[PDB]
Amino acid sequence: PMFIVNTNVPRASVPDGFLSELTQQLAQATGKPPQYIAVHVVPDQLMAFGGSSEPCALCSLFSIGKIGGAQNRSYSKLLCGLLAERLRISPDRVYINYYDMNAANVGWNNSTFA
Amino acid sequence: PMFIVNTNVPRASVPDGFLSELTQQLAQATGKPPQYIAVHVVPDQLMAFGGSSEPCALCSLFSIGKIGGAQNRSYSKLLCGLLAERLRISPDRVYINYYDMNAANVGWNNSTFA
Amino acid sequence: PMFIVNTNVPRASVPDGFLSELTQQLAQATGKPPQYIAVHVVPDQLMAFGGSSEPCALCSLFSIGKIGGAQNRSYSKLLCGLLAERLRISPDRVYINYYDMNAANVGWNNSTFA
Repeated sequence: PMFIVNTNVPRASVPDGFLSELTQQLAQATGKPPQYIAVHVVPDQLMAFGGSSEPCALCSLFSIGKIGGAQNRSYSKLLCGLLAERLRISPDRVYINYYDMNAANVGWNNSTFA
Repeated sequence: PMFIVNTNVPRASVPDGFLSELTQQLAQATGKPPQYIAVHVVPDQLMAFGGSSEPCALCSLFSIGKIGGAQNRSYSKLLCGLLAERLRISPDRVYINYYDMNAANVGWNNSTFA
Repeated sequence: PMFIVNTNVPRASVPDGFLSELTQQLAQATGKPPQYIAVHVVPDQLMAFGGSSEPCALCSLFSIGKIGGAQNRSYSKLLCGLLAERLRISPDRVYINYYDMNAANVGWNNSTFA
């Protein structure tokens, strides 16, 4: 799985340990081993949410399966919880685009996951 | 909706009020309230278009519906127009990826839009 | 085609000529004219792969067609090879999301490719 968070929160406001916490919690949420979880945080971004510049986040979660209505609600509760607790972003200023990737459409290690 | 613009144009060349203009024009174009429009501008990027490092942009527009053949032509005229007028990027050096997101695949406020 | 590479490798470790090499190699691999190939490299990123902050890359390849099982395996060998040779990133620390874009969902030059 691959999780990306783009935010206007400054780099100094991203706590130590955050990439590991994301890795750990996404391994548990997705059921996939942490060795397969990739995380990316992009602070200090020029962005607006609903016409204003209070803390916000625009995010992506890609997974080969483990994507669906109930699962995505669960992911959103987890991820908005983490962004609120750790980056002080209001859950109503977070968007997460979920993608169910076909194994043949994910490259890794000179091949794909097909 | 979520609009992202990645460009090699420098930060100083992004006019004050550009995010607000994108928010307002996208609210009008998509018919969605401005409260639900998110915009993200990423200047100073290491990118090339056709092998050239002249000004260019690589963009994304995500919407839950309001995506289709004719609507995307209209969005492209609008957004290439704004990038030309405000960032001096030639329309033929802009790509915009359009995505028609399923409501169940968009997280927000600890849940999804489903 | 549009190729994006996000990496924790520092900017100084991205060799001169890299965007041109990516453009040229992707033109040959995809069969598309180099005029239509866009490339974007984002170094210095805060990211982890498998919980580790050793060199890694999270990438995207978009194309209108020329995406599929065998083609994507071939792209992955090419792109992992270039990232290993030029950025010293292990192929097993690269993820590439492949996207087969509908021509109607790609804006360019004030319209779409439909």
